[PDB]
Amino acid sequence: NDLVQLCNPHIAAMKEDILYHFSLSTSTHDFPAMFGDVKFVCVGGSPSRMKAFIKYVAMELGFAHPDYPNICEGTDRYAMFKVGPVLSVSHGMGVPSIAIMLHELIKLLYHAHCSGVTLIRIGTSGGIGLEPGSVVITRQAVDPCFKPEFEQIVLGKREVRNTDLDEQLVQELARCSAELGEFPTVVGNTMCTLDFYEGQGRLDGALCSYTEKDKQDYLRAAYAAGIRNIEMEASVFAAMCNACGLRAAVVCVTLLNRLEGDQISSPHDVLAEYQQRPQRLVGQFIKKRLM
Amino acid sequence: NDLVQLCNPHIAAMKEDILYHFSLSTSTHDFPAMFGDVKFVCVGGSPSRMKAFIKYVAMELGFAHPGADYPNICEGTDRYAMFKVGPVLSVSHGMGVPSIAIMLHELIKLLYHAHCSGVTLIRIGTSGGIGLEPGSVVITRQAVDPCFKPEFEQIVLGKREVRNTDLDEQLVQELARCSAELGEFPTVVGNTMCTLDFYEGQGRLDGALCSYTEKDKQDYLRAAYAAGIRNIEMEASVFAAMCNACGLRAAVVCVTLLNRLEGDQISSPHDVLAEYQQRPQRLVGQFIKKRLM
Repeated sequence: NDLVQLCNPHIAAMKEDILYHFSLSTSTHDFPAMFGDVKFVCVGGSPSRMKAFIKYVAMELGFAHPDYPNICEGTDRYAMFKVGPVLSVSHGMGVPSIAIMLHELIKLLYHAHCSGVTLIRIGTSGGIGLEPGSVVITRQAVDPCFKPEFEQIVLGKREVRNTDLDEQLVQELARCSAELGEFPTVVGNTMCTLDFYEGQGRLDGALCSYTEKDKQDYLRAAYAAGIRNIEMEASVFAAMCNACGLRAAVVCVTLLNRLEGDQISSPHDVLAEYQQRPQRLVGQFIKKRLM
Repeated sequence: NDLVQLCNPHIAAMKEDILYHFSLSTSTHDFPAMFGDVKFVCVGGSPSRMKAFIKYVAMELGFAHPGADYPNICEGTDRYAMFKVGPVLSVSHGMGVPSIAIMLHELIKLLYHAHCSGVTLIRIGTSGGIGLEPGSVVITRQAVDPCFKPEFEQIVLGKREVRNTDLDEQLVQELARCSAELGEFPTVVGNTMCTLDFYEGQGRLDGALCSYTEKDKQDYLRAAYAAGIRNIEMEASVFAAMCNACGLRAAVVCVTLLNRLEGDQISSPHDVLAEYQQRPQRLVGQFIKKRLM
């Protein structure tokens, strides 16, 4: 139940902190009033996924009523929705987009004096050695060399941050999923890549110097190292939350088993079912925490 | 007038090639018919920047008719929008290396399937300037990493690979000559620093995490300037790397919105910024206009 803190002393010295991509500012908005009661922050790539998540949990939590306005301006690159102690924010695609969102979200939570906060990324992913539809709760977000580190250059120098997710939080999410009994859920590592076509070893980019055999040997090697899925935003998320001492999780459903090739052969109705599994799990986590 | 080629033997061997993010397919769309005559490919961050571009060039090339519209040709994720008038194709790539890399893979395949030849690729955008008056345009000689090296590093199969990020030298000179012809705004050729990350990657002081000071930042930016860098943005490196890999002639033309050094405040009024926004578009349109003369 600790207050959210920053790793940037400059913020406290600023007369006004503008959150450029949310169209929010400390001089135009009252952060404690707007967000002080936030305890749960769920993030994911698309505005439509995150609006559906907020409607879903509104219903599940008994806040629903027979609406959910974007807190950001329609013109902003991120969307944001709130019901009760739950905040939902989209982060767009790729490491650079999520990082910007996270910088501004973390400052928001700080300005609002939030406490005892939990952050969880939900989304889809390519599985390795699991049946399609399996949910992975990420233990470590790992780089394409299987290391639990995320690197960035600050002023021309490399800085490396650990990408472990919160350990007690992964166990709790595992117990939550057991309680549901609706779909397979495993604890595994998640490989996060900067590039989709060559970075995930696909064979259908404009540039490919390797073969299906090469790709397999790499995927099998990843599996042997504890990796069960692949996506493109987990590493920064884990690294930044770790830096700021925030309790964070990643919960992604697999859409295919890449060991069987890159074809997504599940029928539309099945996929629509798979897509909502991260959201069901997170809603049960939130439900249980509130009870 | 060479045919656009791929560096992936798998594509030709496919019965069907789906561009997943554009939501376009060789089996559902007639690529040659749609794009076969494209000679100029301009790319940039947002659909709005790229729609304004296609409108501008349609008018300059004489294609414009009141009041028809240039509809979006992409059918997939809204990050990527696509407009086409005559030999000019305009495509948005979204923000950051991962988003633009995806676009470039699918766009290069598109040009291949359409059997385009003699193509020129040019990225337009805004950027942070170093040592230049706001509103200056920088034609990028080399895209350069945060250590000032003309390299783009990518991980393949767990293996680090490095690719050169020089842009086409005769192209930068032609663009420089085109800008002198306009006589509208200051244009310099220099290097462009591409950063993966915004808040820490560009050494800003206003993120959630910052270990350095304004003195540290300014010393870094002065070093960048000494190394030939005049602007900073977030996509130039992969663009140059991927074009070089497929042997495509490419350029990057960005306007600066501020002189960084002076700090990170953007002091230009709204009116002035709106004008700065159009500068890359104007230079590129004049370039295409002259090429087609």
